[PDB]
Formats: sequence, structure tokens, C-alpha cells
Amino acid sequence: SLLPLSTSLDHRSKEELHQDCLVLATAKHSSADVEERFHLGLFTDRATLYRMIDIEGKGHLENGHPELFHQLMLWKGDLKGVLQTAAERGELTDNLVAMAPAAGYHVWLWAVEAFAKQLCFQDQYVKAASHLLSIHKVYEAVELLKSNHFYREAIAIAKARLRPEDPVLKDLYLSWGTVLERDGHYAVAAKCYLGATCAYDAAKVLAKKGDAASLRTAAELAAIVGEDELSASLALRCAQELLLANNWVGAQEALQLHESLQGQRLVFCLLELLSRHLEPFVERVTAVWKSIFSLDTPEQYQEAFQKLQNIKYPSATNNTPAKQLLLHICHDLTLAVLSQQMASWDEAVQALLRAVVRSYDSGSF
Amino acid sequence: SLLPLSTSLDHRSKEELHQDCLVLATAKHSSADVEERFHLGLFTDRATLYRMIDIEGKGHLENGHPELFHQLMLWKGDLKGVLQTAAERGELTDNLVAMAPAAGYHVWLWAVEAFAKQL
Repeated sequence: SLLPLSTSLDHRSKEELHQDCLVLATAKHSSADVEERFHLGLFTDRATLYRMIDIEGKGHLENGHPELFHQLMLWKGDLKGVLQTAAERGELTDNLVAMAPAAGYHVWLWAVEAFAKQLCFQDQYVKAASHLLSIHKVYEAVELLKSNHFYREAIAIAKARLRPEDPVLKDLYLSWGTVLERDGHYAVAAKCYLGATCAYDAAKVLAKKGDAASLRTAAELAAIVGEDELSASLALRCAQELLLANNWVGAQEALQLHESLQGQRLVFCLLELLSRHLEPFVERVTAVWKSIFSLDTPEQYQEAFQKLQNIKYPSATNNTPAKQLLLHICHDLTLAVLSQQMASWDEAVQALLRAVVRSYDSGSF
Repeated sequence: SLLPLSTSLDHRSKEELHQDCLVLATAKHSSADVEERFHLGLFTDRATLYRMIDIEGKGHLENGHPELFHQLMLWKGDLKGVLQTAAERGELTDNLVAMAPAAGYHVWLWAVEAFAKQL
């Protein structure tokens, strides 16, 4: 058990025990004979059981039980010495630090501070951070935790200690988000940026994913945080990225989140009509605009055109997939069918010529 | 690890994370929607991550890890309460008594005296 050597050399032959008793009688009544048998320190005097305990401690190596090794000094009473020598060999543990304040408060503080290091090299940074929290080392309990690549617990501790207006918590959010940027987890990065009371970059990091659903969610987030033009740009960008597989009406309703993409809405209507034509038109277009989009009056029919003539697309060279080529052609056709009525036909014929030239240029027959 | 529930309901589908981000944006800018998802307490405010930690603690029974259960209150800061309730259920341990003198000397004395009985 705790003293295997004593119980081993205490159940010997009866003659051995008789000799031990004789030696004890000789030593008690008065002494190099008692030195050979250390266990008589249990009965002889105080100066001998100390040596017996020391022998037991140095014998407590082969069984790998440093807890009893360090507890024996508590019986001897040298708590300070065993605490000091335990950290040097990397043997300080929770058991030893339990009686750390027995010798004094400063002794306990030294014990926990030293145990923090060993827990650091023993992949126990959470326990170390808790121990630094014990002496109310609030600021230090988070820097090592985040440096050890543990941001969730660090932020939890910082919020538990520090008030929300503290400057040493937003840095945790920004650092965790920046780390997550390269990891490809843009949603949680946007969450971290949102929690850092700076949502301007949250929409951008959410949009950085590139998926149409991610683009739309970034648009909605930017609308929520008050970035109206940013949300409008995000919706416009998700519009084309939604049209690839089979989605036409989904992008039609996605363009509705802000009241600045009505021209894009009626252009994507032409996209749908031209795509269906691949399975008159100039009047069916405006009829569908009147019916579905509920825009039937010359009044706004001009101001819905002036916002569509202000944007220009690239030259649309030969090397490009036909999708955005058709999108640009249909946008120009929409501009033509707009300008054909409220003004002279010069703009209509010019826009029709522009559309036909764009279609011809990119080798598209 | 220490918070299996958070890392479980934090690696969900991308649409779920987008909805969580939308709810966080709605709650930050001003709220019964944030109550359903407790992990937003990590980002929302102080009054919510306390409830998240409490939920984690009450979920720390099925895995049989009372050490983390009692360490979570150290993060929350109620060392006295966790020390007092640990002895009643027979869960006071060497780890808990390590930070016993953090709240005070008499607290440590009570902690060791109570741990003596359980031992």
C-alpha cells in the first residue's frame, strides 16, 4: 500500500522479528545497530522514522507513485520544500496544490502559478487558464488561451470577466474571424464580425463564399445591418449567379428585396422570355410587365428607363460563355423596348443595333 | 471536448449557419428568437452566454464529467456556489479545492474540512 517496504520487511521469519525486538530493547535503554533496520524508527525515536520515511520516499520511484512521495513530506512537515522541489522535476499536481495554502497564501499563489506552466506543456491550457482565473489574473487567462489556439473559451472567459465595452474582447473576435478566413468557414467568420459590433465586413465575408445562397444571405444580412446599397449590390450579384442551373423566378423574387433593382427585374423577365423562346414579342413583353410586375403607366415608364441607361457592360468579346452574353443582349433589348415609346425611335433603333452588334461580335449565330 | 454541444450545433449545414448569422444581426441591432439558439450568447451579450454555459453544465451529466461541470462556474465566477453545492452531492474533489482559497481563506478551510468527510 502506502509503505510496501515496511509491510514487506515486517512479516519476516519469527526469529527476525525477535531480533528486531531485541535490537529495539537495546536501543531504547541507553547505537549503530538500529541504523541497519530503519523501520524501528516507528518505535525508537523521532530522528529515525524521518530516515525511514526518506528511505520509503526514495523507494517510491520504482512503482511510479510520486503522489505518496510528495505526501510523505507532509507527514514530515516540510511542505515548503516538497512544493518547491515538485515544480523543478515537473511533478507538481492538483493534489499537492490542494495543501498549498497550508504553509501560506503566497505559497499557494506560487504553487498555482508554477502548476500553470506544467499544465501549459501538458496540453492543459484550459485548466491553466482557469487557474490564472483563480488568482483573478483575468487578462492573462485569455492571452495564453488564444495563443494556444482556443478562441471560444477565451471569448467566453473575457465576456464573463470584462464588461462589454472592454477593448480586449473585440480583438479576440477579429483575430478568430481572421483565422477563420483562411479556413473557408465564412459563415462563422461573419458571426464573429457581427459580434465584434462591426458588421460592415460581415456581409463581405459572407459574400466571399461565392454560392448563390451565400450571396443572398449576405444581401439580407447587409440589409439588416443598414447597408442598403451594399445589400442592393449583393442582390444584383446573386441574381446572375442564381440563373445557372434552373432558377429564374427565385432570382426574380430575390431581386425584390430592395427597391432599386426594378430595371434588373424587368431585364431578367426578358431573360426568362428569351430562354423560353428557345423551346408579338415586343407587345407580349410589356403585357407581362403590366401583369406580373404591376407597372402600367407612362409616368414611371421613363424613370424606370433612365436608371437602366446609366449602366454600361464590357465589350463582350468572343471568349465568354453564352449566359452573360445573352443577359447583356436581353438588357439592351429591354432598353430598346423601353425607349421605343415615350421618346423618339432613335434611341430604340440605336439600342437594337447595339444588341445585335453585341450578339454578332461574340461569334454567336 | 469541453463544449461538445457547441461544436456539435456549430458545424451544421451552411443554411443553418446563415440563419444563425441573420438572427445574431437581428438581435444585436435593436428578442425571443435568440432564446432558441443559446450558442449566440457567445456573441450576443453577457446575459445569454451565462444561460448557454448553464445548458452545457446540465448537459455535462450524460458524459460523466463533473470536473468540467464545476469548472464552468469558475468561468461564470460563482466559485462559492459551486463549492457549496459540490459537497452536498458528494462531488467535491482535489481539483475544486485547488481554487478553494481563491474566494477566501475560510472558504478553503470549509472546502478541505468537507472534502475530509467524502474521503
